[PDB]
Amino acid sequence: MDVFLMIRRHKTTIFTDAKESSTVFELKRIVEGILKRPPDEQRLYKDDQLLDDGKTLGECGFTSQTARPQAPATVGLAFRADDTFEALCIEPFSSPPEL
Amino acid sequence: RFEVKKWNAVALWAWDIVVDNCAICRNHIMDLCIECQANECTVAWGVCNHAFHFHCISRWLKTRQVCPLDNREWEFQK
Amino acid sequence: CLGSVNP
Amino acid sequence: TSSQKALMLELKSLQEEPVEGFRITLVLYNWEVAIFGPPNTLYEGGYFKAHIKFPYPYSPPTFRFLTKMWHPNIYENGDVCISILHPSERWNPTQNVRTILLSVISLLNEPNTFSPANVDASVMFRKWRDSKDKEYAEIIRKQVSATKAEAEKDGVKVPTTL
Amino acid sequence: MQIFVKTLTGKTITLEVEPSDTIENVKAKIQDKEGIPPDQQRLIFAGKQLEDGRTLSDYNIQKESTLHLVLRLRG
Amino acid sequence: LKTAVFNAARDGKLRLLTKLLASKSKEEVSSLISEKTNGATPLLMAARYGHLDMVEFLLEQCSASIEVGGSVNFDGETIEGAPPLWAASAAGHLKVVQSLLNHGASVNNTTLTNSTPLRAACFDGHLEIVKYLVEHKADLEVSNRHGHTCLMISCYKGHKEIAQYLLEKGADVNRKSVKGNTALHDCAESGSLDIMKMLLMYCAKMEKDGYGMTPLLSASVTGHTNIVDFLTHHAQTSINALELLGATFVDKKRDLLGALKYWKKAMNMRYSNIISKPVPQYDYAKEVNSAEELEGLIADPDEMRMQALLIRERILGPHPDTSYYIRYRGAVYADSGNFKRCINLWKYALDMQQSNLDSPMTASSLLSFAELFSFMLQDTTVTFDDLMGILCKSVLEIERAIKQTQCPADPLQLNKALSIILHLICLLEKVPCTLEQDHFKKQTIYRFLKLHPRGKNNFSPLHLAVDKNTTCVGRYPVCKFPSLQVTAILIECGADVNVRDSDDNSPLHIAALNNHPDIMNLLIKSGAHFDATNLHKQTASDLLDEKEIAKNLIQPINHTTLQCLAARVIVNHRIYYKGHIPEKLETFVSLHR
Amino acid sequence: MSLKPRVVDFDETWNKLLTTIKAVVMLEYVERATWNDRFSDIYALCVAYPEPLGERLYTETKIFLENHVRHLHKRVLESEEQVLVMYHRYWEEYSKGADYMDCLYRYLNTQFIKKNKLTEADEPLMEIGELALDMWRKLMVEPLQAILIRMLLREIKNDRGGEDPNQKVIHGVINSFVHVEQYKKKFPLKFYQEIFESPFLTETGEYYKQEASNLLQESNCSQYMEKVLGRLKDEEIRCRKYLHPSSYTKVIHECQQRMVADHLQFLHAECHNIIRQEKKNDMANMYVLLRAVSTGLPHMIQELQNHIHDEGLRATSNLTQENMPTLFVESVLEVHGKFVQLINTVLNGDQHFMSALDKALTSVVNYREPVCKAPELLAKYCDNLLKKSAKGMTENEVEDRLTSFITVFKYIDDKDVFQKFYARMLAKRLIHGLSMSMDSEEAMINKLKQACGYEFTSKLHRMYTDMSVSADLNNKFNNFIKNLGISFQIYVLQAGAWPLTQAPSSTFAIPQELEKSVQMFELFYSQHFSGRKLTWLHYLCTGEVKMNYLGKPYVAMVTTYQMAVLLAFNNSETVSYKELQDSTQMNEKELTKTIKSLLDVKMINHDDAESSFSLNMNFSSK
Amino acid sequence: MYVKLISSDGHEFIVKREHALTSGTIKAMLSGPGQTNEVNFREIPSHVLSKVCMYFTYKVRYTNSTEIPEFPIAPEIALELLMAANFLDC
Ligand SMILES: [Zn+2]
Ligand SMILES: [Zn+2]
Ligand SMILES: [Zn+2]
Repeated sequence: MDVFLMIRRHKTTIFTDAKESSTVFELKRIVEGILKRPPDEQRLYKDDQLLDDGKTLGECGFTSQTARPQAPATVGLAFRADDTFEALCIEPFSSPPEL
Repeated sequence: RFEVKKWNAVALWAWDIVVDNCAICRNHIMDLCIECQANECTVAWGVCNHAFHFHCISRWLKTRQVCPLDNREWEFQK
Repeated sequence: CLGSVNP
Repeated sequence: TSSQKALMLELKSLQEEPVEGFRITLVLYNWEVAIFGPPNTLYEGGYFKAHIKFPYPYSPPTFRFLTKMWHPNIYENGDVCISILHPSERWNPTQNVRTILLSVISLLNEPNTFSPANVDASVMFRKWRDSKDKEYAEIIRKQVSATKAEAEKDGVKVPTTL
Repeated sequence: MQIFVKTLTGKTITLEVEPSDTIENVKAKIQDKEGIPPDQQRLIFAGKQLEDGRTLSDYNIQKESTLHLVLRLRG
Repeated sequence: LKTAVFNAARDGKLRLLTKLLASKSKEEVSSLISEKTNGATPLLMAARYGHLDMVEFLLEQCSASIEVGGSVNFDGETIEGAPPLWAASAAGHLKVVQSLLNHGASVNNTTLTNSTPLRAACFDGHLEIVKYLVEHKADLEVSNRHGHTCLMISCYKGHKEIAQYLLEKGADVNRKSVKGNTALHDCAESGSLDIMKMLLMYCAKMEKDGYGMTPLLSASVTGHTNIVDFLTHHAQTSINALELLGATFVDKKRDLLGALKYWKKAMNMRYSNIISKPVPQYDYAKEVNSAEELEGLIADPDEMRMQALLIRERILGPHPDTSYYIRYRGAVYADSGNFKRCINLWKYALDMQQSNLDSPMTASSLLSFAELFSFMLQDTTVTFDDLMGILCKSVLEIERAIKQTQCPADPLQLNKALSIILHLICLLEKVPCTLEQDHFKKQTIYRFLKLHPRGKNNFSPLHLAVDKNTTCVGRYPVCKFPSLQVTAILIECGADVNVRDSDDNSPLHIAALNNHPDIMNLLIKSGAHFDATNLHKQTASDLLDEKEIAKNLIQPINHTTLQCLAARVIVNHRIYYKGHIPEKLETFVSLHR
Repeated sequence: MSLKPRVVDFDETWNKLLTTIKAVVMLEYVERATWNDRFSDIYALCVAYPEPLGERLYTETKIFLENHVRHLHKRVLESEEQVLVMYHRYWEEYSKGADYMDCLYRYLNTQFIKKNKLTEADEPLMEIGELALDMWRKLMVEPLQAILIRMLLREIKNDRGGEDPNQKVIHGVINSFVHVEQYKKKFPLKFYQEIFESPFLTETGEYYKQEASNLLQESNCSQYMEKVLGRLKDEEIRCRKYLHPSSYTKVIHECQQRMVADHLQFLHAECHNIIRQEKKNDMANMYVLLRAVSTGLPHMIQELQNHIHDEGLRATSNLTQENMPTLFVESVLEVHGKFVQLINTVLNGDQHFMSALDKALTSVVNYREPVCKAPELLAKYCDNLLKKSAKGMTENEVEDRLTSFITVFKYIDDKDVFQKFYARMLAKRLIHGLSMSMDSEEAMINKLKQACGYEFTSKLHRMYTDMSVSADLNNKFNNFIKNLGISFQIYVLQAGAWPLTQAPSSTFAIPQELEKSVQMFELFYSQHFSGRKLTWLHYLCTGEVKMNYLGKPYVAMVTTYQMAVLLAFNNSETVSYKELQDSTQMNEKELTKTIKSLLDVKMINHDDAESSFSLNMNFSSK
Repeated sequence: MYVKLISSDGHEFIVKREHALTSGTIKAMLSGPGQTNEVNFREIPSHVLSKVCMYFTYKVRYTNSTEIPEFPIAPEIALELLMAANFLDC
């Protein structure tokens, strides 16, 4: 029942694994491990909805059928500049030339 | 004059009656089978004057029926 | 009574 | 090996009380049984040798000669063809050894021509029975000379009367 | 006179017969004294088959002699 | 409908058909008469079975099925293209022939083998039909496709009256068939000394056929002493002719005294002055040349047997007879428990046969070898040298057959030979021998596989090894196929693993069709594409059954790469990869469809 | 910018490849980035659209490796007697470089190189690491062979004592011979085997021949053994310090063969002498190195057998007191135990020497002064063990002694003689009620059955079951009879089980009430079971007579003969010999014996043929 | 315990080391005088690397095993995928 995720920030992309009962504070520990930032300065997103740091991947969604290994789901992130907030940003991948 | 109170004696016995044996397993009739000797079973009889074994006659009954000397029939009763 | 041949 | 005791008892009984043409020098599993030349018929002037590798009431033995023979009911390698050696009345589980030897010594007296094994010997013996071939007589005389030489070398020759 | 015959069961028996009875009669006596039909009988004496249609005198069988009884056989 | 009008014509019920022919008109009464009922026609069956009353009525309705060739049965065999007159003749139905002719049937219409009504009546010997056909302009000298004349077949079947009548009516006594056979030979082969004497009354000349045989020799081969005795005093024949039958006796009748009767009348006149005999270049027979040494012959049978073999081989010259008799004596000795000498007599026979038939029966000798080996080894111990020799002589025939380029080899004898070779390899697999000849046998297998042979359905030697139908090994306990050990040597020797048959299949496909996990694992380890696409766009994995071998047997995700995943999209959408990829991957795409 | 097939210059690519390719072989610092960038150049060169070029890359790399190996050859040859030190460093560097280069050329390896000919035939193209190792082999095959082998053999000749040569250098130099790994077809070790294993084995053989001669020049067999064992252990420990783990067996085999086989005559005399004496620490030391030297045991085993046989004969008949069979068993047990303990303690098993002990024992057991006495004493011992009561015999020890006696029984050759004696003892014990416990008899019969065979011991089991059946049939007849003034206890015996089947020849008459008792018993037994004739024996039936006519009443436990005599005397006080003879029918010898036994205590008196005896009231006893 | 990959456009992708060692070329590029370590590529577009990384977490999860889904490949990147698979030997 383990879900598969794929996090992005600008051009950066991280591939990870998690269990369907895992808390947000657990995923934002692997995120801290991959790139060294404290877990208190991240605002993990989904679409345009901020994720509360109390869910267990149940209320936010991320079922075991919408996040299959060959079709991972999308989750964003946004760090801080020590003064104010920074909006989410993702630039797309290079498109096929003409198909 | 003299008298007696108790008398003890011994005696030997043998089927000095049938005066025969088993022609299949080649032993005396009042003797154990070789398969039985490899370690209580009885002895069978035939409608003929021939008296056969029990385990020998069963083992050959798994293949045929009649007397091994007389290819006629089998009774097994007495 | 093998010879599995024929003329 | 359960029947070895009974086989040995029968061997001892027959050794103590032979009947006719039954000499055993057993060393059964390797019975070096010897067959004698009963008189008042063909050959009879020599004593043969034979072997058996009997593997008893269900599995027939394998009677094999040593000196070659020339008559219809024998295989030239070493074997004889006898109906009671193959499972109406054929190979009853009883009648183990004495009947077999009696049948063999009877069969080496008038071979069956309806179903032969050595066809050349069958034709030659049929011609002799029709009668004068002398080929069967010649080969018989030669082989009895050889067997008499062997018996003089080892053992004692079989007399005409007992 | 009398002759001796050895049956297949190892036991030995004797028959009171004269040199005039036929071989068929001999086989019949062996049957009644033992219990084996004549069709499955073969008499051998001095290593020779005893034909049914004959008599003991044809084979020069003296008294006190011995006869071996075996089963039948073919080619 | 018409299938009922004809089965009453065959069975002859005349009252039934008259009422089925009153319930229909005269225009469609002809359509049912021209039936295809089990290959024949109502009028044909009406003649084969002699139903005169119904054949006459059948013809009053429509005389147009009268020369139709259909199927007939005689002696169990079936004859194609036989017209009704021919069939009425072969059966003896004299009055059916007379009626058929009075309605204007051709006395000359034959079967497909070109057998005339005249020849048909000569076979079973219907003299009165023969006379009638001759009187109605039959041609005495039309023969079947082999050139066998009426007179010939009449002599072969021993019909003296008919043969006389045919000669009386002017038949040519000296016809030769295509194989060079003459009526004088048919007398010899049937022992018809009578008819031979009659043919000589017409100055019949005594000739060799294609096989080089005179009637005198032909009578010796087939064993007819009356001819051979008659011809040893005929001035038209030149000791030599009365010594092959002596060995023929030992071959056929096995009467040793009959043979000793001769070789003495064939040696007293040989010396009654001296003549020598050709020397050789088998047990070292060294046939007897001295009469004094030719006195002890019934003393031993083996000397007589080998001398007879030698004289037959010498005089007859290498022909099915001599090889047949050599293999005959070999088989007899093998039956009589002389396995050492019984095998040696067969290799010489095979060598002799490897000259005149560069054959339907060379494979027969090979399979007889295989049967003997299977009997011997299934328990004297089998020696490695003889088995190697038989394997090399087996490969030689295939190499000779394929090497010539003058006609394709029909794919069934090649299949039989390949099955024999595979069985031989399986037998070789479990005989212990040292390492000085393991390299030799492996080199032989390498040179055999490098020939690139083909079989039934354009099959490869690996295909047969991974096929269950190849298990035809004989009538003896076991050489079961497919087996791991037999194919192990095949891949270990250098056999191609990605060869394609007519159906565009691969070894892996045939292995998967029979659900054998070990064979498939071995092939994949050796190297073969798991995604090969056959003619009807199928893969190897999709050809699986049940669940036990479907699951946990072979996992497909292990033997599949992204390279082989991206090829499927290209071949399903036709993206024209012609010049946009490196040249190496073009074949990869072309095979990974 | 794209992985599409392209056309590119060649000299510009090689001028950049040759710079990185040089640092990899020689193990210099290459930047991480350049290592990744260089991977694309090989792929680009391998898929150029017009005239793809991989053959040129292969040939140029071959040239480079050849030049490098030749330069290293020259530099290491100009070494001035320091070949070993330089060769090792260069070999380490080259091996690491070749592995890394094989890593770098992966695409050319997988795409082009795997287009060689075949396995074998049953200039050639090879991979990159294989080619580099081949070039090093061409460096080290024709030159630097004699010098390297000579220096290595000089080191393993300074073997004996001396200083401590650098283990790392020598081990690496020897290991270099086995680093041809891609060559795996029935012979991955041929090069090492020939080139090194021949001279090393020859040198070791010569050296240890000389050492063995020198050692034997000034030592005896008690001292030669320890030194041999020391020098055959030092070689073992120092063979795993320099060589490859496939030459230990051969080196030890050669050393052992040379020494022991060449000097095998010296040790045979010593082993002949010391087996007689104790020499507790000598058999093990000699055996440990005589076991493996071809065939030398057949002498030691034979002399051990001879010593055991002589020691046994020194006790089995030394005293011959002819009063106690138990001494025989005690002595055999002591000898067997001592020898088995010694062999298991010193020789470490050696089933062959157990067989030798067995062969000596089966000959001492049948010791004889020109039949064997062993069966009689064994049977007497078994009987005397199972007696009624004596001293303090206990039933928890007789089983233990029987479990030891079976060992002595195993060695008896005359198996059939023992059966008769034991059967007689068992019959006399059972048909007289002198046994101790029936459970013990079952134990003895079970041990004999499990040691000998089922068919060999059927008769005694039949007798035991017959005793049980008689015990039951007594009660059965007691119940069935009442449906006789003499108390009854009968025994029903078999026919072939009981070896007392003497054919009767005396028709003795039967007492009066015995007739009615016999009739009743016969009819009742026939009713209970039919198909058996019950014979009567007159020589074991013993009754008793209770007399009260004299002053002291007496009880005479007496067999049937004297009861018949007393019954004949019942009618008249005086009975003559004629009526004594005609009252029964038997051989006169038995009647005379009975009369003489009666007169021995003189319960009757005489006043022959017609002698008239009479009752004697003048005899009294207890 | 992860490796970093860079495409030809400027995207940084991160996968696990055991996942990345499925392809022989990456194993060779890491085994040598090269061993967060960046394996830089200069001939691979973003939309092909983003798919090969996803395929990496497909042969490490469904190995030695049910209802295995079929890998989806868009028809518009098939040629690039075939070219890149040969280079990466995945
Ligand atoms: Zn029985
Ligand atoms: Zn039983
Ligand atoms: Zn009966």
